[PDB]
Amino acid sequence: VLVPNLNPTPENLEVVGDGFKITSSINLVGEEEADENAVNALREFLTANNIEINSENDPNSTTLIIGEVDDDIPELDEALNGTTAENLKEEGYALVSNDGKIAIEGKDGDGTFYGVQTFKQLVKESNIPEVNITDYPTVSARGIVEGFYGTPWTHQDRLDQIKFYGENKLNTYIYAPKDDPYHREKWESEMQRMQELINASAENKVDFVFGISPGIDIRFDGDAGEEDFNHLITKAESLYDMGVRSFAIYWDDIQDKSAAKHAQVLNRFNEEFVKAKGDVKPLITVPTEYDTGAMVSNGQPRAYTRIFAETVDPSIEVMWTGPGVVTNEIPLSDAQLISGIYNRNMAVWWNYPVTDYFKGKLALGPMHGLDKGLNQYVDFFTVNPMEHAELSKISIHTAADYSWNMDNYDYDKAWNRAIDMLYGDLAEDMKVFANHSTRMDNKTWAKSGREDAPELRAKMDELWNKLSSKEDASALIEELYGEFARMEEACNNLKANLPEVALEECSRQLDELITLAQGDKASLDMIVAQLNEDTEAYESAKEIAQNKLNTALSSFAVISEKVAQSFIQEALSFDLTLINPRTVKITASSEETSGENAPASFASDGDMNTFWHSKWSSPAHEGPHHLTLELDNVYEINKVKYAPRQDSKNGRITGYKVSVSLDGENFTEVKTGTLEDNAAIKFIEFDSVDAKYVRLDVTDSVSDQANGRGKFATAAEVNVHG
Ligand SMILES: [Ca+2]
Ligand SMILES: [Ca+2]
Ligand SMILES: [Ca+2]
Repeated sequence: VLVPNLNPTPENLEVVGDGFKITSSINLVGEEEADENAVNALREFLTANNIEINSENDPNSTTLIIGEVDDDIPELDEALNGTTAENLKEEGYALVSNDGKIAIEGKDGDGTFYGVQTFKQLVKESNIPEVNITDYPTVSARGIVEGFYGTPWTHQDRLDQIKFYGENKLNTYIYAPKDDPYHREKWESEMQRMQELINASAENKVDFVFGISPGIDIRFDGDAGEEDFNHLITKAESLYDMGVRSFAIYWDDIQDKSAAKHAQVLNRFNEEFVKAKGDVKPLITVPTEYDTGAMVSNGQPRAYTRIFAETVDPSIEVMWTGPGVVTNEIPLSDAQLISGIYNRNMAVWWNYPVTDYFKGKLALGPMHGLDKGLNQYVDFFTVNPMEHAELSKISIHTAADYSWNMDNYDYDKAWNRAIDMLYGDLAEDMKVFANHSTRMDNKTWAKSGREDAPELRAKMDELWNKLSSKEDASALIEELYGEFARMEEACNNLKANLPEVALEECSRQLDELITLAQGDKASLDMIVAQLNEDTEAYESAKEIAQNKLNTALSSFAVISEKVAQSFIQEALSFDLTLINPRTVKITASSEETSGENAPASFASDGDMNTFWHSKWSSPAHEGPHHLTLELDNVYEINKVKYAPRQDSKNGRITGYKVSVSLDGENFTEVKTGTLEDNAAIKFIEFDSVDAKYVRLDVTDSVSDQANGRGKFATAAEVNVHG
């Protein structure tokens, strides 16, 4: 048997044997001395997979040994054979399965728990492979930061997430926001709701962090003043009695922008609580300026960050989002900049998959853009999730592999492992849907994540290239039709089979991708209709394709803007029939550069605003004027579009003489005529004919220059069609 899909990926793993089958009843060794929470997770796993534990010793059955380095078990070390956990760092484990004996050794209590979750992933229908493993995390504090606007998570969503973190090896969870009666507002009747969260966090080796956001109405001056300050600590002390070992004070929105007053609250709280108890974990906080753009300028730091960094105690943890609030990448250079200001290892608030800024689109991509050496300056990782809790698991899954094993991380593969595991048989169909909903961008200040459906985008671009170059795309068109049908097939089967927990969060988004897919089908119909010269079917398909986009742009759900949605819009703006540049080598009789930058290049530029002008500066070239367009390859053409200078009358072509050629030296003729004097774009139409050089000899032009008739020649755009 082979190694199943693991998460996170262990540091060291090697296939020593083939594999063995697990017996229906086994015997466990080392329950009493081992971690209590680590065995509880293992005991129920055996119950769920129909496995029982023997009361007395049995040589016929398989033996599962578990414990710590602290514990002195002669059975465990013998089953290890040259393998130890003492050489590993905190929260590390060492798993070894060989010849009906599975030994697991952790460094401490936390480490042994993560050894149990690897055993659960290796076992597939009671068939565990034979491999030796030595493993340890790259980041110490890995987890989630619940801080999204809108409707908060429910209690059953939270409890489900706690268990999900432990199995995928994550040890942090921050409460807040949002509008709890106690956190911001008024910071027995609601004791249980918070109590159940802490007890479950202890069972899954996760440090429960309590958040506080008093910024909007906190006071610094006065008695009270001290009274508010005294009334800070007691709020936390109640939770310390409930079992909370981590606390935090947030400044994410404050307005009252005084770093000396914010640090005063943090620093004295660091003395009167976390060091005063001896129980407590280090203090966590978020300054008012958290993004590098708002933090530094430009850069050495702004007025706020200078005072804040130089006041706050080095022991305190500080969170920052990156180059931006919702930014694409976090390069190591940015990490060096922020960490240099604070002179400590910073904590990260990664805003993905959080969709509180762009609620329409879902975020189902991996950890994209983060530098692989981020563990150097950062030893505290947290992500901001979506308000949709079930689907937030896919990105969090990728967060586990990044934070734990950073140097070997691969975002594309870790993404595929997230969907394969969380869905099972229904993974491949979900992959197609999630593939289109990864790139977050509100077309302004927020953008992050992996690009949507790139493979499909390259092919879409490949279609417009081969359409605008005479080339036959029958093979590519056939594949596209199938690709858009695969989208509609996957989205429907998902709708017929998803657990509501998931279905209710993405029901509108499944209907959206289908509407786009159908539009993409209707888009190819137009392209086929243009190649077959079936204008009736073209307009009929155009009727459908336009409606799908209109219903898509009206519908609340948003998905695959760049790829699936934009493909419909491109098929509507495609002429073509143009070819179209650009492409190639426009040349002219005379051009202006000295007086104004308007050379012959701007004649076939594509930009409607830019124009070409004949040489009017002294010594001026007063015609006869002519444009000569070089074609990329020979093309059949039956229409020459002329867009005259819009802003000015100077040099409008009111008389032309178009010629064609295949060598560039010997031109012929195709049409001679005049054009009505105005700013309207003229279409010169003649019979289809192959050509590699398109000439436009000007026989008449006008201008507002007294006796400037025929002295000048200006063209905003000149290009051929066929
Ligand atoms: Ca112990
Ligand atoms: Ca939409
Ligand atoms: Ca132009």
